Amino acid sequence: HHAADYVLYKDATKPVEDRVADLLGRMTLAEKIGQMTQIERLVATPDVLRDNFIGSLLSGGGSVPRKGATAKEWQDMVDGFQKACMSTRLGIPMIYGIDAVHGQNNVYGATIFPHNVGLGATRDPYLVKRIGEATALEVRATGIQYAFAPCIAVCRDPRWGRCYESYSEDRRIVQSMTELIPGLQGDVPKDFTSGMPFVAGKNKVAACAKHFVGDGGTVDGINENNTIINREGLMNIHMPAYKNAMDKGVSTVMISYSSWNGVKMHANQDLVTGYLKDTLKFKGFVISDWEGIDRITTPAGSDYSYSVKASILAGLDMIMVPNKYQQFISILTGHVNGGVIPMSRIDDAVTRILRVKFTMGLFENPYADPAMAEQLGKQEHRDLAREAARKSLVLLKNGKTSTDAPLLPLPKKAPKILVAGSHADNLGYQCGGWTIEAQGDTGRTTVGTTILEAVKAAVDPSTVVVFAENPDAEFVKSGGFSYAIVAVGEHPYTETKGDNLNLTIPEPGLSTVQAVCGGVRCATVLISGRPVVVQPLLAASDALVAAWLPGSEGQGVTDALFGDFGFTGRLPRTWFKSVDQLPMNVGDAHYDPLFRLGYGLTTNAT
Ligand SMILES: CO[C@@H]1O[C@H](CS[C@@H]2O[C@H](CO)[C@@H](O)[C@H](O)[C@H]2O)[C@@H](O)[C@H](O)[C@H]1O
Repeated sequence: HHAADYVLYKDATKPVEDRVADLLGRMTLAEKIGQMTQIERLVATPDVLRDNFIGSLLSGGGSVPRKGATAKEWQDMVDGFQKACMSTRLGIPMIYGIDAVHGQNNVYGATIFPHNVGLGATRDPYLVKRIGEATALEVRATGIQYAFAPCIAVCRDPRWGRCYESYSEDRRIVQSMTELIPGLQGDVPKDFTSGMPFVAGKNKVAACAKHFVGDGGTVDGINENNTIINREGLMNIHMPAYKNAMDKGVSTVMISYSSWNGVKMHANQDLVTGYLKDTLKFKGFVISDWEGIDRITTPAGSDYSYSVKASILAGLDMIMVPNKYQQFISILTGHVNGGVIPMSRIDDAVTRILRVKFTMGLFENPYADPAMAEQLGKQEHRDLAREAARKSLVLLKNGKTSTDAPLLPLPKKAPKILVAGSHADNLGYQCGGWTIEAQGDTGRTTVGTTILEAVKAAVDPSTVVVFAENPDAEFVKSGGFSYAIVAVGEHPYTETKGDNLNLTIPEPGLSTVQAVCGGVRCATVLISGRPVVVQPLLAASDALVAAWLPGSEGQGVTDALFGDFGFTGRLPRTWFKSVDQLPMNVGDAHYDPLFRLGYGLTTNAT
């Protein structure tokens, strides 16, 4: 179609499939295997990206150009990498991926939304869609086009260190929250074929349904372990939300480190090719987890030649290497050269990668938009996060006896009030994991409002607010306080570091609640990624709120405490009496919860 040096794949007016086929048919083996290779920014240079025809980059948790980097610094980094990729013979743009799983959370100044478990407590799929929309804008503010979200794990045991990344133990809730996908990517058109990838354009991002499949079903909640369940249970609990994701055009799917009945997901041809591709008709690309292919073997990495063979034959399309690209490319090239992996398999992987890139507009807008930088941390997005935080809160108790005056909502005007606890003024703790670092961190790690700051912003000017992190009983009795707000809970974690067999919060936590509540009426705000042993906290407290990991906008907490809005959140998970009961989920035979899934007290707004 017209000029003498015309190249069909570069023509934006042509159908995606025609562009894919046109480009595929010109590519060398090295160019093909390049597309299948994703590397860490930490090992990328312009020559590396050119010379190896690299298809994708990522930032793993905490992989940042520098601490405190501006949106523009991120854009310039991504563009620098893209410039090298566009300078190859075929000029295939790279796609840059990142864990934007509760906002653009590796980035300083990014709006941090509540983690998934709290979003499940909202029962508000449209809220979650709007969070996807806002997150896409903040990811594109940093020049990034691809988010490794949503985690649609159905966490069946809260001892798992990633349970907070699951909307619920009930697959129906997880299914409802797949609305994140069209928020991130845009709504699919009227006549859309389930399983096709979709991204609307340069103001949206490619999404990733992860981790396929049964990541939330592992024995004793051990991260990356074995999920022992028959096909019927796999298909009834862990699979359904993947079909919803297909219906909404999710662009990519990431494979789980976990195994199903002893078979590594990263080597499972029956599930990856037979089910996801051949039965659900998924036409986007399948990506490994981080060194996921390495971990097929025991020990990990002990037969990388086998890792590459098993994974690519299983049907994986792009490998998150993420460091040893030379070895990955060398081994896969050798396998193809020796007939161990057929060209049909390579061509399928590349067809899928290119399909996603053409569909999302990446060949038309390979570079960042500097006018998008100002989307980072935008007040409109913080207002949305604040709404979500407030809606996520589950009121578990509001009075020690049925005859007591309800403590909540608290009055904004009082002569003197106490704010206490390890989690009352610690932004990192209220954000939890996947915030600035993978494991999260402590203290003022980004821009936000702590619970203490939110209290001070809310109360009448005449109200004196005293902070004490861990006051003793005498301090509280002597203080002339009208009431106290005390916040305690879990420290930030992810993955295996979060795996926890006892689920009791660190001290001082309980001891501070006991000291405060022993001296004055108290509302305890429990910050956690999951249910934790709570009877002792309940016994001490007049009121208690499960606030989960509410993110940067602590005013969400105080919006409910002071009655600007009523409490509406409902448990998205069973609250156990004892860890000895676990696993224990709604619908089980022996179901003996402290609080059943769906439980939540309410209040009315003042
Ligand atoms: C800094 O990168 C590494 O992060 C991983 C987290 S594990 C794996 O990582 C993917 C890419 O960030 C995620 O999309 C996926 O959900 C995770 O399962 C960790 O293993 C390393 O500690 C860390 O260096």
